[PDB]
Amino acid sequence: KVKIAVDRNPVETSFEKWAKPGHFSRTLSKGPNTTTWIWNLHADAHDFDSHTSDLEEISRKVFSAHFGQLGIIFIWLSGMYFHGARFSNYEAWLSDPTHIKPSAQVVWPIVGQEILNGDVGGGFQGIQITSGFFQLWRASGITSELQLYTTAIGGLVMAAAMFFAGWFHYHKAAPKLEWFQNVESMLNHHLGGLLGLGSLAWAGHQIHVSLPVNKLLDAGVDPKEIPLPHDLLLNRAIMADLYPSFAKGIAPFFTLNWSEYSDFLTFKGGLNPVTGGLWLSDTAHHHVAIAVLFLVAGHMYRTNWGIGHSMKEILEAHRGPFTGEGHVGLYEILTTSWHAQLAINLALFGSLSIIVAHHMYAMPPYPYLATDYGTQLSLFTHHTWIGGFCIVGAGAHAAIFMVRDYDPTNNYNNLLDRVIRHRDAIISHLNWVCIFLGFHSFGLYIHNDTMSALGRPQDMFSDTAIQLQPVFAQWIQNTHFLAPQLTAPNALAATSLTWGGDLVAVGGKVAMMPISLGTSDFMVHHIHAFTIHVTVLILLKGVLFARSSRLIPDKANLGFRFPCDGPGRGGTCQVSAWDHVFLGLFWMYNSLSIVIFHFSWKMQSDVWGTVTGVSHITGGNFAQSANTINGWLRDFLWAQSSQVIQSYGSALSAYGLIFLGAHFVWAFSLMFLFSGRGYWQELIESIVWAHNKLKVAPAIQPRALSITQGRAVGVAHYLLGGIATTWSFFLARIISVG
Amino acid sequence: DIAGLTPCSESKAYAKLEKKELKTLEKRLKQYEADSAPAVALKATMERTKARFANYAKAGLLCGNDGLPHLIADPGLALKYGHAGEVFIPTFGFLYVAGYIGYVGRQYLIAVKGEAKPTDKEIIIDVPLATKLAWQGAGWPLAAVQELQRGTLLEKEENITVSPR
Amino acid sequence: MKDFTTYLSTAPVIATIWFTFTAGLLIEINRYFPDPLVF
Amino acid sequence: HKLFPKFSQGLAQDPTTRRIWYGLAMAHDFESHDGMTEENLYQKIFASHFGQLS
Amino acid sequence: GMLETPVTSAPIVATYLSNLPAYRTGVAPVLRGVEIGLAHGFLLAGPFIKLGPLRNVPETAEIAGSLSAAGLVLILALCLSIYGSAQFQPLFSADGWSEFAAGFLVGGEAGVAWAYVC
Amino acid sequence: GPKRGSLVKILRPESYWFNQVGKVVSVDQSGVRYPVVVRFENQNYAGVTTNNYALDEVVAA
Amino acid sequence: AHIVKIYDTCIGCTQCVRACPLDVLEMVPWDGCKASQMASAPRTEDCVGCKRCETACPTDFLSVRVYLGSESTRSMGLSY
Amino acid sequence: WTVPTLNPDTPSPIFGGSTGGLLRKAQTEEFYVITWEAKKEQIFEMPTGGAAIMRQGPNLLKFGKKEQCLALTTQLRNKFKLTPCFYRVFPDGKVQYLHPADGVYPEKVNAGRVGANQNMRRIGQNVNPIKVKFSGRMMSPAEI
Ligand code: CLA
Ligand code: CLA
Ligand code: CLA
Ligand code: CLA
Ligand code: CLA
Ligand code: CLA
Ligand code: CLA
Ligand code: CLA
Repeated sequence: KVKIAVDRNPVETSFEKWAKPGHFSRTLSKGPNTTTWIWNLHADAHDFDSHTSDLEEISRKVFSAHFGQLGIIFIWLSGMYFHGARFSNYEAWLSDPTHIKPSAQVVWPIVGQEILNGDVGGGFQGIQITSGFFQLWRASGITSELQLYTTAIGGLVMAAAMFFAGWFHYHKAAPKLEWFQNVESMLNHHLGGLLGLGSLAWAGHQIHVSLPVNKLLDAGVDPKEIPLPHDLLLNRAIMADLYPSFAKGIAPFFTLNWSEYSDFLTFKGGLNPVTGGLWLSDTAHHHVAIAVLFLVAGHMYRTNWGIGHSMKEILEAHRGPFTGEGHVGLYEILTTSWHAQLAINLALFGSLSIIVAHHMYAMPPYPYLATDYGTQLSLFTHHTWIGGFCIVGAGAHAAIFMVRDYDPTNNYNNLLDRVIRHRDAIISHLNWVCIFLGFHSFGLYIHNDTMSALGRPQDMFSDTAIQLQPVFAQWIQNTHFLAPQLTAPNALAATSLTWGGDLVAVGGKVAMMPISLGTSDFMVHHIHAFTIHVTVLILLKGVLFARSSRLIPDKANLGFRFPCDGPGRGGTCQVSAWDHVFLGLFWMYNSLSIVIFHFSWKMQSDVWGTVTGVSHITGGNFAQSANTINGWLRDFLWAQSSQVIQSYGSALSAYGLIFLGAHFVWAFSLMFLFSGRGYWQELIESIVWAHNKLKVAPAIQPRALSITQGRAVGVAHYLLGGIATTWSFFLARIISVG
Repeated sequence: DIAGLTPCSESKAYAKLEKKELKTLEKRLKQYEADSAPAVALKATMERTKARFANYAKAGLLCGNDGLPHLIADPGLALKYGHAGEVFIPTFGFLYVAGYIGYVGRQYLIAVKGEAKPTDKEIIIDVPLATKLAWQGAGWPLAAVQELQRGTLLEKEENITVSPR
Repeated sequence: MKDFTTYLSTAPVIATIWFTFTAGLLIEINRYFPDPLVF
Repeated sequence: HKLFPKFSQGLAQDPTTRRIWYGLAMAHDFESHDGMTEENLYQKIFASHFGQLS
Repeated sequence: GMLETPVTSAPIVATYLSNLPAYRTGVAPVLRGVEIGLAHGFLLAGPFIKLGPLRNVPETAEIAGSLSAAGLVLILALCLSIYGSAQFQPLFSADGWSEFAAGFLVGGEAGVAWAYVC
Repeated sequence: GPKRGSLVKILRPESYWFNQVGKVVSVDQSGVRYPVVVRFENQNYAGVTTNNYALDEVVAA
Repeated sequence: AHIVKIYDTCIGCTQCVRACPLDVLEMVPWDGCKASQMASAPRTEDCVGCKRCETACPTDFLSVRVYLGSESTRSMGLSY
Repeated sequence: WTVPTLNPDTPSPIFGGSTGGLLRKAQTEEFYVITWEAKKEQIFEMPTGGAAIMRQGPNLLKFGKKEQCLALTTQLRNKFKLTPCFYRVFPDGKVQYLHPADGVYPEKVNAGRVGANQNMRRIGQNVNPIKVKFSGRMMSPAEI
C-alpha cells in the first residue's frame, strides 16, 4: 500500500542548537580543544551517516537539505532575471542582436574599477556576459524588462516557498521512512509529472507564446510593436493569421487529423537561416513527442492497483548461466543506501551534462547563439567541467557505499560479489589498455615532435606524411548526412550542419559549417580515450579495493577517508578510496582540459570566422599543427594568449588579473600537495613558543592541517587555479577576437 | 632632486601620460550622446583623472624618466627634502593601527584565560568585553611601554620547549 | 532571542560583520577621498 | 642471498627491487657500512677525492 | 581457490597451449629455440621494411629492414643469455637455457633470411 | 608525594607538558615506578590529557 | 626485521596488543605498574612497521617504539 | 593446553573462487592455514575479497600472508565470538603453530611468558647516536 506517511512535530524550531557548534556529533559537541575541531566541524557537517544510524532521520535531513538547495537556486535565477531587467541592455540587444554585446553586470565607479564597464553597444556600459541568458529570453518570447522583473519576483517567491517547504518537512511534518522507500511511485510520479508534464507545459508555452513572437521577430517588426502574449492566447484569429491551422482549433487533435498541425509542428531540421538557431516549430514538436513519451513511461510501475511492473521482480527475472544469481539483492541495496543512489545519479547526471555540451554546440537551439562565439565556448566548457566533477563524485560515493553500506550476508553470490571477486583481472586489463593507449596515442605526438625537429617532416603522422584517417567517424558522418534522403524520408535537412552540406551564416559570421576529420582529430580522440580510461582506472580501482587489498586486508575497518596505515610494509600512503578520488580529480582535470582545448582550437580554426570565402579566426591551422606538442604550445597557448596578456587598460583587464591570480593559486596548491604536516606542526611549535613568550598563545591549540586535509586543500586550490586560468584565457581570447 | 629625479610638476612625461589618459577617455567618450549616462560617467572619470594629476603634482612628488611618482624611504632625506608624507607618516600610522589590533587581541586573550571556559570564549566572542577592550585600546603604546617596564609584558622561562631546549 | 544573539556572537558571523564594517569604511574613505597616495 | 650491495648485508638479504635502488643510493655513505672503522673511513674518503680529481 | 573460467580452463585452449613449442616437454631446447626463432624473426622482419626510415627508397627497403630485424634478433638473444645467466645459479637450467638462446639466435637469423627471400 | 588537587610542574623533558602546570589526581603508594597521576587542561598531539610521572619529575609549584 | 622496544613507562592498558594487525606483541606478568602487566615483543620477525601500536599507546611519551630496520618478505607485507 | 596439529582433510568454506588467492609464494616460500570450529552455518567476508559460507563444524582456509589471517581471526572473533587459530605451512610440509602460541590469546596476561625486547628505562634515557657510531652496522641508540 502506497500512502502518505508523516510524523508530527519531530524537531522543535529553536535557536538553541544554533548557539552550540557541533551539536550534531557526539565527538564535536564536547567543544574545541585544538584547531583541528573547526575543520572537523565543517567537514562532517553534512555527513548525515556519521550523525545517526537511523535511516529515517537521515532521509528527512537529505529531503530538507534538497529543499534548501532548490531555494538557493531559485534565489540565483531570481537574481539573474532581476539583473537582466534592471542592469542590462537586453531591449537594445533585441533591436540589434548582431552588433550589440550581451551585458548584464555593471560595476560602481570606485578605485578605477569603472573601466570594466566597457562599450558593449546599445548606449550601455557594463561587463559582457557569456552565460547566454539573452538568447534564452529571446527564444522564450520575452520582449520587455517588465516581464523579466516579474519573473525575478516570481522566482524569489518560489525561493521563499522552497525554504518554507524545507522547514516544514523537517520540523513540522517530516515524512516517514516507508514514504521515502516507495521508489516505484517516485519513478511513476517523476517520469509522468516532472519530465512529462514539464515538457508538455513547456510545449504549451512554446506553441502559444514562443512561435508567434519569434516568427514576428524573424519577420523584422519592432519588438515593442509585437502583440503581447496574452493577446496571442485571447484572440485566436491572430494565431490563424500566422498559422492557419489554429483557425480549426483543437478539432484536428481529437479527430486524429494531426497532419493539419504541420504549420507549427514541423520536421525541417537544420537551422533557421536568418537567425542561426534551430526551428522553434521543430522544438515544439520535439517537446510534444517527449511529453507523450514520458507520460507513457510514467505508468509502468505498480502502486495501489494490480496493473504495473514491480522493480524487484524485473531485477530478479534477469539471471543467466554466467552470472549466477544475477540482479538479486540490488533492489534492497538501492532502497536502503543513499550513497549507491547518489553514485548512480551523479554518474548519469555528469554524463548527461557532457552530452548537453556536445548537442548544444552542434545543434544551436537558441537564436543568435551560434554567432555569439563567446557564449558557445563558455557553455560547452562550463557544462563539460560540471559533467567531469559529477562523474568523479559518482566514483566517490560508490566507494563510500562500498565501505559503509555493503553487507555481503544479504549480498552473497551476486553481480557485485563477482565484480569484487575478479577485481584483479578487471584492474590488470584496464591497467594494460591504459598503458597501450598512452604509448601509442602520446607516442605519435612525441614521434612527430622528433621527426619535425630532425628536419624529416615526411616521416611524421600527418595528412601529408603517414596518414591515419578516421575512416569510421567519416563513414558515420557521411551516413548521417545522407540520412534525410533514404532512412529519414520526412526530414527536410540533416539534424546538424556538421555532418556535411552547405553553410548557414548570420550577420557575416559563420553559424555552423561541415566539420572535417583528419589525422589530428584521430590523434586527439585517442588522447581523450586514453585520459578517460586512466580516470576510470583510478576511480574504479578505488571502488573495487575500498574494502580490502593484498596490501591492506582489513582496509574497510579503517574507514573511507583515512591517511594511511603507517610507513610499514614498504609504505601505505594514499591507500584509502578517498585518495583515489583525489587522484581521479587531478586526472579528470587533465582529461577535460585537453577536451576543451580540442574544442576551442578546432572551432576557431575550422568552423568559426567571418564570411566575405570564409576567413577563419586562425586561418585553418589545426590540420597541420595539432600533431606536435610544439604546435599546441605555440599556435594554441602562446598565440592565443596575446589577447589576455595585452588586456590591461581596457575592459578585459580583469581577465588578465584573474589569469595572474589563477596562476598564483595553482602554484600555491603545490605547497600543500608536495609537503607534509610534520614539518608544519614543528614550525607551528616554534611560532607557538614565540606567542607564549608574549602571553598571546590561544586557548585553542594551533595544529597543522591533517594529512587528508592537506591533500584536500591541495587538490582544491589546484583545480581552482587551473580551471580559472583556462577561464580567463578562453573568455579574454574569444571576447576580443569574436 | 633626490637621485636625479625631477619633480612631477616639472616632468614632461608626466604631462604626456596625463594627456594620453585624457585622450583615451575622450576617444571612449566621443561615441555617445551629450547628456547620457555613459557620457556623465566618462566625464566624471576625466574629472577624477585631472584632479588626481593635479593632486600628485601639488604634493611635490618626484617623477622619473617615465613620468611616474617615486617614493623616498629614508627618514632624514625625506624630512630634509619635504617627502615625509609618503613613507614616514604612513609607517607611524600603520604602527599605530597594527599595535592597536595586536594589543586589543592580547587583552582579549588575557581577559578570557581567567575563566572556566577560555576556548568557549575563543569560539563564541564575548561582544561587550570585546567592545570594551576595543574602546580602551587607544592608549596602547603607553600601556605597552608600561607593561614593558614592569616585566609583565613577557612570560618567564615557564614556556614549552624541546628536550635540547 | 538570547540564543540568536549567542549565534550572532559566533566567530564567522562576527568576522563577516566586522570585515563588512572594515571594508565598507575603507570603501567610503576611497569614495569621498579618491586615490590617496601621500599624506 | 645476493652479493650486491657488498657493504650492507641488511640490504643484501632484501628479496625485492628495493635492494638495487638502496644499493645505489647508499654506496658513498661510508659511515654506515658493514664493519666500517674510522681509519677505513678516512682512507676511502681520501681515495674518493683522488677519483673526483681524475 | 583460483577463479574457474572458460578462458583459463577451456579444453581446446589447453590443447592449443600444449601444442606450442614452449610446452611440449621432451623436445630439445635447441629445437624449441629454432622454432620460436623461425616464428619471431619472420614476423619481426615486416614493420622494419614497411615503416622504417628507408621504406620509400626502392631496392634498399627490404635490405635495411631485414638487417635491422637481424640486429634486433641478436639483441633478443643477448637478453635471453643474460636472463639465463641471472636466473639459474631441461629448459629451466643453465645449459638448457644457453642452448635455447643459441637456438633462438640461429632460428631468428634463419627466419629473417627466409623473410628476405620471400 | 604531592597531594590530590595540588598544582605541580613537569620536569620530564620529552613530555608534551614539560615546563607546564597540571593537577595531581592520585599518588599510588605501591612500588610502582611512576605513581603521580597528573591531568592537564590541554591535550597533546595524541588527544590525551593524563600522564603518569615519577616523584623527581614533579615539583609542587 | 624491524626493531620494536618496550619501555618501563608502560601501564599495561593492553591497547598496543589489540592494535597490532600481525600478532607480534603480548602481555607478560610484571610488578612495575598497578595493572601488573607489561608488553613484550617476542615475534618481531613478523612485524611490518605499521605503527598501530604506537598510535594505541596512551603514555606520553610512547612506551612502544618501532624502528624500521632491514626489510624481509614478511616485513614488506608481500603476499607474493 | 597442548599445541594442536593440522588436519589437512578439513572442509573448506563454501566459496566460488577469487582472483585474490594464493600466488607462487605458497609454492616456493610459505602459505598460512587458518582453522576454526563453527557453531552454525553463516556468511562471513573473505579478507581477499568476496563472501563465503562457513560450514557447521571445522573449517579450513589458506592465505598468503599473516595479516590476512589476523584480519579473518579478528572478524571471526569480534563478530561471531569464535576461537580460531592459524598455522604456518612450508612446501616441505613443515607445520609451525602460532596465535595463540601460548594457547591463551595475547590480549590478556598469562603466567609463563618471558618478556622479550623490553628496555627497562625511559625513552628520554637513550644514549646519543655519537655513542653507537662505528659498530658493525647501523644502530639506533635504542638497540643497546
Ligand atoms: C528559520 C527557522 C529555523 C530554526 C530556528 C531552525 C533550527 C534548527 N534546525 Mg532547521 N530548518 C529550517 C529552519 C529553521 N531551523 C529551514 C529553512 C530548513 C531547510 C533548509 C531546515 C531544515 C533542517 C535540517 C535538515 C536540519 C535542521 C536542524 C535544525 C536544528 C539545528 C541546526 C543548527 O543549529 O545549525 C544552524 C545552521 C546554520 C545557521 C547554517 C545555515 C546554512 C544555510 C542553510 C546554507 C546556505 C548559506 C548560503 C549557501 C550562503 C553561502 C555563501 C558563500 C560563503 C558560499 C535547529 C533546531 C538539524 C537538526 O535538527 O539536527 C538534529 C537538521 O538536521 N533544519
Ligand atoms: C544570487 C546571486 C546574486 C549575485 C551574485 C548578485 C550580485 C550583485 N548584485 Mg544582485 N540581486 C540579486 C541576486 C544576486 N546579485 C537578487 C535575488 C536581487 C533582488 C533582491 C538582487 C537585487 C540587486 C540590486 C537592487 C542591486 C544588486 C547589485 C549587485 C552587485 C553588487 C552587490 C553589492 O555590493 O551589495 C551590497 C553589499 C552588501 C549588502 C553586503 C552586506 C552583507 C551582510 C553584512 C552579510 C551578513 C551575514 C548574514 C548572516 C547573511 C546575510 C543575511 C541576509 C538576509 C542579509 C553584485 C554584482 C547592485 C548593482 O548591481 O549595482 C549596479 C544593486 O544596486 N542586486
Ligand atoms: C508528479 C508529482 C511530482 C513532481 C513534479 C515531483 C518533483 C520533484 N521531486 Mg518528487 N516525489 C513525488 C512526486 C513528485 N515529485 C512523490 C509521489 C514522492 C514519494 C514517492 C516524491 C519523493 C521525492 C523525494 C524523496 C525527493 C523528491 C524530489 C523532487 C524534485 C527533484 C529536483 C528537480 O530536479 O526538479 C526541478 C525543480 C522544479 C521543477 C521546481 C518546481 C517544484 C514545484 C514545487 C512543483 C513540483 C510539484 C510538487 C511535487 C507539488 C508539491 C505540492 C505541495 C504544496 C504539497 C522535483 C521538484 C527531491 C527534492 O529535491 O526534494 C526537495 C527529493 O529529494 N521527490
Ligand atoms: C500543456 C499546456 C497547454 C495549455 C495550458 C494550453 C492552453 C490552451 N490551448 Mg493549447 N496546445 C497545447 C498545449 C497547451 N495548451 C499543445 C501541446 C498543442 C499542440 C497539439 C496545443 C494546440 C492548440 C490549438 C490548435 C489551440 C489551442 C488552444 C488553447 C487554449 C484553449 C484550450 C481549450 O479550449 O481548453 C478547454 C478548456 C479548459 C481546459 C478550461 C480550463 C479549466 C478552467 C480554468 C477551470 C476553472 C474552474 C474555476 C472553478 C472557475 C474560476 C472561479 C474563480 C474565478 C473564482 C488554451 C489557452 C486554442 C487557442 O485558443 O489558441 C490560441 C486553440 O485553437 N492549443
Ligand atoms: C607529463 C607528466 C606525466 C607522465 C609522462 C605520466 C605518465 C604516466 N602516468 Mg602519471 N601523473 C602525473 C603526470 C604524468 N604521468 C601527475 C602530475 C600525477 C599526480 C596527479 C600523476 C598521477 C598518476 C596516477 C594516479 C596514475 C598515473 C599513471 C601514469 C602512467 C600511465 C600509463 C601509460 O600511459 O604508459 C605509457 C607511458 C607514457 C605515456 C610516458 C611517456 C612514454 C614515451 C613517450 C615513450 C617511451 C619510450 C622512451 C622514449 C624510451 C626511452 C629510452 C631511454 C631510457 C634510453 C604513465 C607512465 C597511471 C598508471 O600508471 O596506470 C596505468 C595512474 O593510474 N599517474
Ligand atoms: C635602514 C638603514 C638606513 C640607511 C642605509 C640610511 C642611509 C642614509 N641615511 Mg638615514 N636614517 C635611518 C635609516 C637608514 N638611513 C633611520 C632609521 C633614521 C632615524 C634615526 C635615519 C635618519 C637620518 C638622518 C637625520 C640623516 C640620514 C641620512 C642618510 C644618508 C647618508 C648617511 C650617512 O652618510 O651615514 C652612514 C649611514 C649609516 C650609519 C646608516 C644609518 C643612518 C643613521 C641613522 C643616520 C646617519 C646620518 C649621517 C650621520 C648624517 C650625514 C649628513 C650628510 C649631509 C653627509 C644615507 C642615504 C642623512 C642624509 O639625509 O643624507 C643626505 C641624514 O642627515 N638618515
Ligand atoms: C662536497 C662534496 C660532498 C661529499 C664528499 C658528500 C658526501 C655525502 N653526502 Mg652530501 N651533499 C653535497 C655535497 C657532498 N656530499 C651537495 C652538493 C648536496 C646538495 C645536493 C648534498 C646533499 C646531501 C643530502 C640530502 C644527503 C647527502 C648525503 C651524503 C653522503 C652519502 C652520499 C650517497 O651515498 O648518495 C649517493 C648519491 C646518489 C645515488 C645520487 C642520485 C642522483 C641525484 C639525485 C641526481 C640525479 C640527477 C641526474 C644525474 C641528472 C641526469 C639528467 C639526464 C637527462 C642526463 C656522503 C657522506 C646523504 C647522507 O649523508 O645521509 C645521512 C644524504 O642524505 N648529501
Ligand atoms: C609509440 C608510438 C609510436 C609509433 C606507433 C611509432 C612508429 C614509428 N616510428 Mg617512432 N618514435 C616514437 C614513438 C612511436 N613511433 C617515440 C616516442 C620516439 C622518440 C623516442 C620515436 C622516434 C623515432 C625515430 C628516430 C624513428 C622512428 C620511426 C618509426 C616508424 C618505424 C619504427 C619501426 O620500424 O619499429 C619496428 C616495429 C616493430 C618492432 C613493431 C612492434 C609492434 C607490434 C606490431 C605489436 C604487435 C602486437 C600484436 C597485435 C599482438 C598479437 C598477439 C597474438 C599474436 C597472440 C614507425 C612509423 C622510424 C621512422 O623512420 O619513422 C617513419 C625512425 O627512424 N620513431
